[PDB]
Order: sequence, then structure tokens, then C-alpha cells
Amino acid sequence: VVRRELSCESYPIELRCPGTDVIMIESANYGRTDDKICDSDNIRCYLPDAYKIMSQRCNNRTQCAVVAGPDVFPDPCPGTYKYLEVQYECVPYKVEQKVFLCPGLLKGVYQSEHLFESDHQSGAWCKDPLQASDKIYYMPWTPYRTDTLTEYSSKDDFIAGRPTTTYKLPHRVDGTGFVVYDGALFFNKERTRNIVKFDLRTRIKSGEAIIANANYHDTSPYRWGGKSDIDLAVDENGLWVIYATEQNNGKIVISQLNPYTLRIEGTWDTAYDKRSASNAFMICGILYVVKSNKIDYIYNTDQSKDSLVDVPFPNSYQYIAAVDYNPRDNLLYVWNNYHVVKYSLDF
Amino acid sequence: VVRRELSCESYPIELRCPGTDVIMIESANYGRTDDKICDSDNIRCYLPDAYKIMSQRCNNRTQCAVVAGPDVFPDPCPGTYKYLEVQYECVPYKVEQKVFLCPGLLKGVYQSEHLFESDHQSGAWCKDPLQASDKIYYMPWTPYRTDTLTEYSSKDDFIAGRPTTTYKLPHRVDGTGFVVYDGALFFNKERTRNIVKFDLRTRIKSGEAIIANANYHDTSPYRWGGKSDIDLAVDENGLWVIYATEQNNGKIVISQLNPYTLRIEGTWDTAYDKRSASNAFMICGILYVVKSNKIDYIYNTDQSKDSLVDVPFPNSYQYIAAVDYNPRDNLLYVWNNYHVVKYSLDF
Amino acid sequence: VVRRELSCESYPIELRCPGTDVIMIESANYGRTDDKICDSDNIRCYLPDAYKIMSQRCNNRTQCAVVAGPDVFPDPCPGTYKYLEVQYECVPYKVEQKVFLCPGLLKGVYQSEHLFESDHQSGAWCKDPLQASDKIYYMPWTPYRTDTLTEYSSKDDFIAGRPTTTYKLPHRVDGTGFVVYDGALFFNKERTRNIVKFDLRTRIKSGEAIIANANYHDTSPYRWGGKSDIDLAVDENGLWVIYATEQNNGKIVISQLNPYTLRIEGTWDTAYDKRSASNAFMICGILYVVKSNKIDYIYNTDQSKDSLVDVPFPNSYQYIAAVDYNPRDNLLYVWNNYHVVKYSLDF
Amino acid sequence: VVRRELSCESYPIELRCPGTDVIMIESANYGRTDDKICDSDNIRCYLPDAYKIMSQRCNNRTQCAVVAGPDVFPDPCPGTYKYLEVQYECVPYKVEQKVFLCPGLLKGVYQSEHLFESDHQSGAWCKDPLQASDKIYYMPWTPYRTDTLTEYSSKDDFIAGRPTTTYKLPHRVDGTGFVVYDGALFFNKERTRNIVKFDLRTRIKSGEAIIANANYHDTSPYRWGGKSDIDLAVDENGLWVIYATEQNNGKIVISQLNPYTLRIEGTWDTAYDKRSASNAFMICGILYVVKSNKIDYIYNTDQSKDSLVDVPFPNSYQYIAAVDYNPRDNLLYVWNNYHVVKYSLDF
Ligand SMILES: *[C@@H]1O[C@H](CO)[C@@H](O)[C@H](O)[C@H]1NC(C)=O
Ligand SMILES: *[C@@H]1O[C@H](CO)[C@@H](O)[C@H](O)[C@H]1NC(C)=O
Ligand SMILES: *[C@@H]1O[C@H](CO)[C@@H](O)[C@H](O)[C@H]1NC(C)=O
Ligand SMILES: *[C@@H]1O[C@H](CO)[C@@H](O)[C@H](O)[C@H]1NC(C)=O
Ligand SMILES: [Ca+2]
Ligand SMILES: [Ca+2]
Ligand SMILES: [Ca+2]
Ligand SMILES: [Ca+2]
Ligand code: NA
Ligand code: NA
Ligand code: NA
Ligand code: NA
Repeated sequence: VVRRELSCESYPIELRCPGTDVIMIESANYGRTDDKICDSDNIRCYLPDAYKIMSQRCNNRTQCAVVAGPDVFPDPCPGTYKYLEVQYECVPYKVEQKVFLCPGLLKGVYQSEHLFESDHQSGAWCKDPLQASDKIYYMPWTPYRTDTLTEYSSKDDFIAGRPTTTYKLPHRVDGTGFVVYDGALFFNKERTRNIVKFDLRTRIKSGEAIIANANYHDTSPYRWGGKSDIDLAVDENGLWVIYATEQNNGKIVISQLNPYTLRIEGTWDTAYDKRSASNAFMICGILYVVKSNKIDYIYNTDQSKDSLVDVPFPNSYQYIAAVDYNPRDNLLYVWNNYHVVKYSLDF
Repeated sequence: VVRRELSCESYPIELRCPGTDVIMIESANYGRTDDKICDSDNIRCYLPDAYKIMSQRCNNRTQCAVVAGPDVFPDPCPGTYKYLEVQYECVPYKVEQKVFLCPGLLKGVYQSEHLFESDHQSGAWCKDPLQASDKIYYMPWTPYRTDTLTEYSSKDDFIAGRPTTTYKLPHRVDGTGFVVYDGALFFNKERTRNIVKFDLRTRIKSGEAIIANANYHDTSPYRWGGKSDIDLAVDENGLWVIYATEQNNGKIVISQLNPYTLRIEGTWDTAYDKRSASNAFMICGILYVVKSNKIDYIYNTDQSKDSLVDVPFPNSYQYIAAVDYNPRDNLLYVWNNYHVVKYSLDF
Repeated sequence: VVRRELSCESYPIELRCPGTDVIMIESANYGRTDDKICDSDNIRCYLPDAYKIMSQRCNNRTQCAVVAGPDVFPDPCPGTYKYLEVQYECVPYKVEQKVFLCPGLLKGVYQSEHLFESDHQSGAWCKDPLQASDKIYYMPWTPYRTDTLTEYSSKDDFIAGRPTTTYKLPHRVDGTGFVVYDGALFFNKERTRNIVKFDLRTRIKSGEAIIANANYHDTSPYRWGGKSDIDLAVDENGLWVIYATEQNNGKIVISQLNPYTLRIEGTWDTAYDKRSASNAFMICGILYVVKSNKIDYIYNTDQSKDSLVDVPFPNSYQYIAAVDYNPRDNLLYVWNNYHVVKYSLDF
Repeated sequence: VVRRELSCESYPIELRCPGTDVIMIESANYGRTDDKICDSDNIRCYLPDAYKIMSQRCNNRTQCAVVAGPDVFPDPCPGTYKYLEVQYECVPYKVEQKVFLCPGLLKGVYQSEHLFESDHQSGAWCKDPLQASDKIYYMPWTPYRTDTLTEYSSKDDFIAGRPTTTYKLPHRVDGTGFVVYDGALFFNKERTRNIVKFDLRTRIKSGEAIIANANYHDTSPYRWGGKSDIDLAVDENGLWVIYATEQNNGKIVISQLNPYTLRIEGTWDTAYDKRSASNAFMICGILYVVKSNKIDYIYNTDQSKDSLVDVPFPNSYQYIAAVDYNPRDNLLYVWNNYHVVKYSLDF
């Protein structure tokens, strides 16, 4: 929706966008286009650079204050009493285009970072790839008692055990399949085949989606168990759901979930038994299944074709609780038998 | 609607309200009430003064930033890792209670201030009594060509002819009957018996009300004419409409208009011919009619009783274009034959 | 905000307002004003009655469907392919003007209706005077356990004990001082000097107001006690708060509360000790205090003048728990020692 | 956001969603879970099928009315006075999953339907693939005078020249590159490198996106010219922008545009000169370039790989003004030298 501001010469113009939304200049003029605006003692006074000046000073910002005068703008009509007229919009914060571009085909998964050894055998952690932020999101695994999400301002604060805040979730969580995308938490509602969307900035449930025919609550989890039936994943294409159905004889089923409309945007049936998989993740719309040790299966959703592979994966620890791909830094956010680690990817 | 913020010890809590809305602390606790919030190495840790500290620091403000720690709060439980949990609302800016309290019964109208002599014989001007501001709103009278409202930051800037901004109205204006109340402009839409509500902060029409059976467009104006058929008025009770109907044989009819719901909240029929009145205004729900020179008639809406009076009014100039009462400063904002003046009131 | 609809000849126009909001036609034309609208094989084709037809068919309705054709509209230009263009707004439902007009000065309170004898000694009940509805709202009094409001579709259903719905309140209630106004419940939040606004249609808290310096939780209740410290009241002027302050030595203090902005719009200090009052209510901005038996004191907020009176009140029962005035039907909604009654008023 | 309804036995529950949004049942119970709800003369009374009954009766509907009683629900506790308690959300209308699934690789483009021969040599037309509707959207090409979009209820009404409505656009349109997606019109704003989003249901601009470095206004159009610089396209992946940049030496550049966030989600540089292309379109994230006669070039965005091809295209007419792919019916919506046609696709 179009927002409007106008200030007479020597007065500032004030632009402000709600929450995390940012300014986008639609139009701007410094001069005079009307004989009634800004009462004083030439209605064809235009400054073509007014649009450029306002865009440079205000675009990508939550707020802007610009004085309508000679300190900021050249004079398009000396002698004429001028005014600054601006039309603008509040748009979601911009995202670096690399987040949506495929880095290539996965050659292997390798050790990279070892953050710390937690006192919890299972759990999950990630970053929001749509944000240029150092924020880490952490959800520990406690059977039948998980309903919180802890936020850390950096990796350094995360290792030191220094949280910024904690979120009380509207429902209990089943498994370690959680993801954070564009300021929203996505999780599997305990004892349901539903995904809950929880807005972190306003601390309220912003929606719910039913994952049609998805098996739930220790019916089709990963090898380790722990109610891992439904796993969410983020990649270059958006948000995904990794689960299994009786219709597909307990084999992995993958669906694209629109994070804004909560619609299921395409479903693909794989040939890999979910109970046999230690974990799984998406990269460029391709499902990578972990066996434990190695990636032994891939499913390409773009071609609707699968293949048997022998892609390396770290053999260090046994209890693989969570594996989350990040399309911003191209790293795997892993929870493996108490150890909180980051794995590099070779393309 | 309830808004929530939470920050772990040493981190700041950030409260922000949209537009001109202000913070109201609902609840606050600095301590520990839950064993899962703010992950670290006593769930009955309360600070009773947390509510008082937050209220003092954040109430009546657009924004607030408070660090959850020993610089701002005492320690309710030394050794326990604490967090600040706050529940708050965004409410319209508070108004000094005097604005709604009757100063008394009017003894007379007297000269007080003479701002300047305009080049326009007719027009109208006022301040928003619900705002603690020096802002002046000005609408000149130009037959069939009025569609702007000019704003000045102070009396000083108004006399000097230094405007802050100008508003382009969605429709043309009939007469000098305009008023500003709680950030909204109220005016009579040209060639209609309708009142338009225009939000000044967002620069959009926020509503419309039809003044049932009101005479319009030089049918029942004030003595001077100029399409003065419908006059808006602000007092201790709110917003009023001063007009005339054929049902009341062209005599003044007064209605209370709710500025928030746009409903007509009571209508009273007077015995004064509107065409004979130079102008009129409300004080404490009492209509005061000007003849030119003197106030010769009053109508009390609380009692539904009228009386003939001889209340003094300045005899200086003839062409009385506008008379607007202000319940904050208890002054009359008058436009009389080019002269822009303020009249004092003796109670 | 302006809403727009347009349909080519023979097609229907569909107008819809959210919730309880109603249509108000701003403008309408059946004909042709543009050479590009409604593509077919005269751009000055107007029907003046189009505005009248649309207003008659759509005003005061939640929804409207009108066919753009000869069954509903005359032909302003035969041969020319026409279209119906409408501009409209969604406004709060209209209210009969009598609700805001003073019936007169109270001569006495008299018995009228005896609905039923409840099993609860104390409680409160009312109707929403801003709605043309038979709905009754009921709140029983249970010490430290009150957090529900029950709704009945009629008097008949209320006596029979046939509820339509129950509302779970966000907080516990202190006393029997509750009121319903313009679809919103107003109550005193347990162990606070705060008034909570709860929207009944959406079932959420819509705001909160602090009653500055108000005594609360068995400090200054009515004679019967039961945490009656703060009593809400509805009359021709709007919403009121009846309470007491230490600043006024425990004597009744009355404040106008804006139900839309949650602002305190004027405060008046009375000379009647609240602990000595059995109950109190407002009519035309005048406070009427009950002693038990009789009305022995009045306070006129319009004049800021009080008087000692001897106004009759029914002597039938002793334990007067609640007295709520209704400005639509001009009756008192009373709860007296198990008996749920309506009292008439002589003006 | 969660919406709540509750009705006591024999009373109906009413669920309504705004605009085109549909109901999604979150939770439902017919019975008794609380001793205070629905006042009458067992707080563990549950009906497991209540969720199933409500979902079946209300899911995918704008509105729902269900009576809380024995005509619709079995009795989970005879003798106990029951109530129906429902929690629900309003979600965007569901979309058939085929719209997001790739039909295969394009073997050729073939003649299928010939609707009519227009009096306009150039123009554009389409359907909204996210809607299960017969609605056709039409924009004729008139140099420097295009600012309207006409809607037809069916193919039959479109051929007959019987429109339902016309939309007045906030800005003039450059070229025939328009698209309709999820109730929103997307077009290139005249003399700019910007895409405007216009909501058809509310008739207002809902956003704007700048296509960084895009050539505009007869700099890089298709062979026929007519300000075709920027072309929008819809496929299984969403919304795309087909344009050219000086950085890519006037060769086709393709970008994914998020229709909800207005963000550019990935950009790919092709090797095909845009001025040499008659038109272009996307299918499964693959760009197909038309030469006139044949498809002689493809660019796969999933692989970031291009190939020279010889894919058939109808040789019937010369002046190819628009080619729009539809992912619901897998047809090309084409405007070729006055003729309005549909082309089939062989996979
Ligand atoms: C700021 O806004 C401009 C305007 O479109 C956009 O092009 C740019 O990508 C955004 N991000 C940055 C870092 O400038
Ligand atoms: C700030 O907020 C408090 C909280 O109710 C209110 O009492 C006060 O009147 C308002 N205004 C000022 C100037 O403090
Ligand atoms: C319907 O709308 C009209 C338009 O202003 C209004 O005058 C009238 O009072 C309202 N109420 C009824 C019952 O018509
Ligand atoms: C109705 O709602 C259900 C609930 O998720 C959904 O599964 C289904 O796909 C939607 N569409 C139809 C045609 O039922
Ligand atoms: Ca995973
Ligand atoms: Ca006046
Ligand atoms: Ca009372
Ligand atoms: Ca195309
Ligand atoms: Na996951
Ligand atoms: Na006025
Ligand atoms: Na009350
Ligand atoms: Na297009």
C-alpha cells in the first residue's frame, strides 16, 4: 500500500515502516507542482535527482528523516518556495540473491566446526537463512516436554550458554524437525500431522498446515526414533516437509510448503524407507538421505528421478538427531550424540 | 491487543508502538517464574517493583528500551540467572483531563490576540485540542476551489507564513466549518450534507457520515453566506454539527457526531433562524449564537432548554467568517473580515 | 476507508462488510462515464437515482447483491452498453438516537418485572443498549472464582436457563460492576484498579485502562462488600466508572471512560462515602446513590453540583448486589438477594 | 491467527472467513470440558469425531453454520448439557497440487483453439492458474494509452464480447507482458523498470518491485516492439520476469519474483538477444525462446545450462504480441496478429 509524506522547504520529511519492513521510494519531487501546496508570497519545478537522493537515503531502512532544503537537495527553481513530495511503500527486508541460487551438485559432507558437547543426546539448532544475522535458534529434545525455543545473538554466545531470549510455544513439539525461515518458526505439533507457523517478532501463531496422510508420533520417525516422523527443511527453493505415508508403504514423501500461504505446493513419493534413514535434508530441490556414515540415496524433485549414491558423510558419532541445511552459508547444522556441529559441503 | 517481550539477563527489552500510539505496561517481572526460560547452568523469583520500574520508564512513550539487569533493577534472587518478562499494550496518546471539564457559564467574549491581517476576507483556523501541540491548521475560503489544509508548527510560524506541510483533500470543501480533532480533519463535502473524516498522519479518508435532512450549498448558511450551511464544533463533550433542516423551518439544528464510530449521538432542534446568525459555537454542550456584535441566544442540550441572552462579543469587525471554540485553552479561534484573531472567554 | 465495486450490464455487484459493520453508499452511477470500461461494440450517461437505489438497497446491511440492469435501474441511455460503478464504506451498525437523549429528571424507582429467584445471592446482569437485540449478559458472583460471562438470546431463554454461549475471560473479575457496551464487555480485573475491555464477537481482550488512584479489592466496596470497589455504568453520555479514592477520603469518585480510546474523559469528586452506599448508577450524567430503600444523594457532572434527595426505591429486598441503568429502555437491571429484577423509572 | 466459536446445545455455531479466505478446523469438541461453560441444572465428556465432523462440514468454505446438537453430532454423554467448542483459522483458498508439478520436457507447440479475430493487432490475455475458475483477463495494446484490465466470466462470454468488469489501473502499462497470479495482477509500470502488484478483489495497488538494471521503454523489447521490454511469466515454480540488461549486452535475463514478498529470488543471464526474440515463456523453470516459427533456444534455471533446440511452434501468423504459459491446463495463451488463440503442448 502507498504511503505519502510532504514537507515544505526547511522542514524534515519522516518515513517509518512497521516491524522489520523497509522503505522503498516509489516517487519523489523537490520543487513545486501545485499552486496551493505550502502557502507563501512556477508549478513546473522538477528535480529529477530527487527520486535518486531519496532512494539512496531511505531504501532498505526501517526509518528515514530528510530535510527539504539546500543541505540535501540542489535548487531546481531559485526564488520559488519549494516542497518535498514523496510516495513510498513498506516492503519485507531484502535478501541477498545467493540464498536462492544452487551452489552445485553435492560431492560430499565433511567435518568443519565443533561448537560444544551438550548434556542433551538429542536436539536441533539452526539460523534463519533469509536474515543477515548471527542469531542461532535452539530446541532441545525432551520426550513429551518440548514447548520452548531459545535464541542466541551469536555462535560465541551460543557456546558460552548466554541466551538473548526464549519463546514459549503455543503447543508441544514432536521431534527435532524444526526450522526457522523469514522470522517464523516452523514445527510439528505434538501428536498431529500438522505444521505450526509461529511468528518470532510478535510471539504468536501465524498459521497451521495439515500434512495430508503424513504418519506421526513414532509411526515413521528416523532410525533414532524420538518422534522424528516429520522433518522440516529449508533450501534455495523455500520450505519443505520430509515425512512418510502408509500410501507410500512408510517410504519418504517430500512436499514443498509455502511459508506465506501455508499451501502444499507439490508432493513427491520416494523409494527410501524412513525408519531406515538416520536423517535427511534438501539442497537445490534434491533430497539427500543419510544412512548410519554415508549418503546412499538422492531424489531430484525437478526431474522426479532418484538414484543410488555413495556420497561421503562424517563417521565420527552414531546418534544423528538433526541435520539442517542452510542455503545462505551452504553448511549443515547438525546434532549428533551430544555434539553440536557444523559440516561443510563440497560442490 | 496484548504485546509480549522477554529478554534474558544483561540483554535489552525493546517496546515500540505504531504511529502516535503509546505504551501501557500490563505486567512485568524481573526474575524467574519458569525452569525452561533463558537456558543456563528457583522458579519463585519475583520483583514487585518490576511493574513500577517498567511503567515509569515506558508509559506514555512511542518506544522503550530497558536492559534486564542490575543497572535498572534490584536483584530479587542473587545466584539465579534472571529474565525480564513484560506484557504491554499500545493505546492512543493520553489527554489532559481539563479538556473534558466545563470551565463554567459564559459571561462574555472579549478581544485577546490579533495574529495578522490576511489577504483573504474569509477562511478558518484552529488547533487540535486533544493534542499537547503548538500546531495550527488553516483553510482559506475560495468559492468552488477549496481542497487543501495547511499546517503550521507554531503561532510564530503561522504569522510569518512558514508552513510545515499541506494536505490535499479527497473532495472539495463547502464553507469554513472545518475542525481538527484527535489527529483527524472533519469537513463538509462540497454540494452534499456529508461530513468527511480525513486522517492527517496517514493522509487518507477514514470515514464519512451523512447529516440526515441537513440543508446544504447556500440553502441555510450563516449571514455572510459562502456555503456555511454546515459548521463543525469541538467542546468538552466531543464533536458537534451545527446546521439547519426544512423540518425545523430553516432554524439551527445541533447534533453530536461520534468522531470514532461516525454515528449521530443525539439531535436537538433550536428556535434560531440560521440565515440570521453570523456564526455559532458549542461550550459544555451549550450552543452560543452570534448576531452582528452580541450573543443573543443559547441552547442547553443537557436540559433541552433555550434562553434569550445579551452576552458581549467584540464589535471590531463585520464579516465574521468562522468562530471555533477550543476546550484545551478555552479560547475562540476567529476569522473576521481579513483579520485572524483569538478571543478570550470570561466564566 | 473507501471500497469499490463495478459490474458491466446484466452482472451483479457484490458488497460485503466484515463482522457487524454495515454498508454506507458514498457514490453510485449506472450508465457510462468512461470509453474504456466494459468493452463492447456516450461517456456522459448518468442516472441521478443510482445513488438513491443503492442506498435504499444496501445501507445498514452487512451484505448486498444488486444486478446492473433493467430489473433494478431505469435506462439513462438506451443503445449504450452500461455499467454500475459504486464507492462505499463499512461503518459500525447504526444506533437509534433515543439511546443518547435524556428522558428527564428521576422522580422515583419502582418495581416492574420479577424474572426469577436465582440460587446465587449476588451477581450482575444487563443488555447492550447500543444493540437492537434481546440478548442478556449474565455474570454470577463467586468469591475469587469469577472468570466467565454467559449470554442468553432472550428474557424467555434467560428465565428458562437456556444459554446461547459462555465467554472465558482473560482474567478473574472483582465484584459485580460489569457492563456491556457496543459489543464489548467491561470489567474490573481481580486485585487491580484496572478496567478490561473484552470484544465479545472476536473473544479477545481489546484493551485496558488504569483507573488512577482507585481503591480496589475490599478497600472501598458497596455496603454488601464482595469486592464491589469499582462499578461500571452506561448512560446517554457513554461509559462511566464509579469508584472511590483515598485522596477523596473514601468518598465516591466518578469518571467518564471512553470505550473506544480507553481515555479517562473527566473526573468528579463526590461527598458520599462509598462503604455507606448499597449501590449507585448514572442517568444523563447524574450519579444516583442508593441507601438501604431510597435514593438519598445525587451528583450532577454537567454542573459539578450535588444535592440531598429523597427519591423512592423498592423496599422489597435487603442484599442489593448490582444496579445497572439501561439508556435504551430506561430500566434498572437489578440483582437483589437472589432475585433477578427490572425496575421502572418515572421521569 | 486462531479464531474461536462456542455454542451451547441446540444453538448454531457460525464460522466466517474474510474475502476469498477459507476455514481450517484446528480443534473441535462437542461435550463438556468445563463446569462453568453453558449454565444449567461431568467435565470429561469428549467426542473424538467432533474434529472430523467440523472439518468435513467447514474446511475449504468461506462460511459455515453447524447446530450443536443430535441432528449433526452423536451423544458422548447422555444426561449432561453439552456445548460445541471450536478453534479455527482463515487460510488462503487451497490449490490443486498438479499446478506445481512439472508435466515433462517440451517436444513441441501446436495449434489447439482459435477463439476469435480481434480488431487489435496486439494485446495480451490469460487465466489465473491458482484459481479453479473460468475467468479470463484481457489487456489490449494501445500505444501510451493502456491503463485498464477487462475480466470475462468464461471463454464463451469472452468470444461474445460480454465482460463482467473492468479494472482501472493506478498507472499506465508498458507492453503486453502482464500476468494474473493468486488474485493479483502483475504489470510493467509505463516508462519504468518496475513491476506493479494490483489486488483485483480490493482494487488497490498491493506493492511494487524494481527490476534492478532492467532495460525499459523500447530499449530491449521483443522483435515486434510495442514497449515489450519486460515480460512476466507464470509456471510450476511461481512468478518470473523476462527482460534484458546492458550488463548482459541486451541478452535475455530471467528473475524469479516472489508474488507475496516482492523479492527477487534468483537471477540468471542467458545468451539470447531479446530484440531477436519474437516472444518467450517459462515451463518448469526452463525458458523457451520463440523465433519467427520455432523454439530455437532454451535456458534451464535449475541447472544454469542453456541449449540450442529446434522445437516446433505454429507458423500460421507473423505478429506474435504475447505468449503466456498456464501451469494449470498446460496451454499457451497467445495473441498473434489480431488472432486470440490457445496452443497445446506435447510433453
Ligand atoms: C535496497 O533497495 C534496493 C532497491 O530495489 C535493492 O535493489 C537492493 O537489492 C536492496 N538491498 C541492498 C543491500 O541494497
Ligand atoms: C502516562 O500513563 C499513565 C498510566 O495510566 C496515566 O495515568 C497518565 O495520566 C498519562 N499521562 C501522563 C502525562 O503521565
Ligand atoms: C441506515 O443508513 C442511513 C444512512 O445515513 C441512516 O440515516 C439511518 O439512520 C440508519 N438506520 C436506519 C434504521 O435506517
Ligand atoms: C480442504 O481442506 C483440506 C484440509 O487440509 C485439504 O487437505 C484439501 O486439499 C483442500 N482441498 C479440497 C478440494 O478438499
Ligand atoms: Ca533433516
Ligand atoms: Ca462556528
Ligand atoms: Ca451500579
Ligand atoms: Ca511471454
Ligand atoms: Na528440520
Ligand atoms: Na467549525
Ligand atoms: Na455496573
Ligand atoms: Na507475460
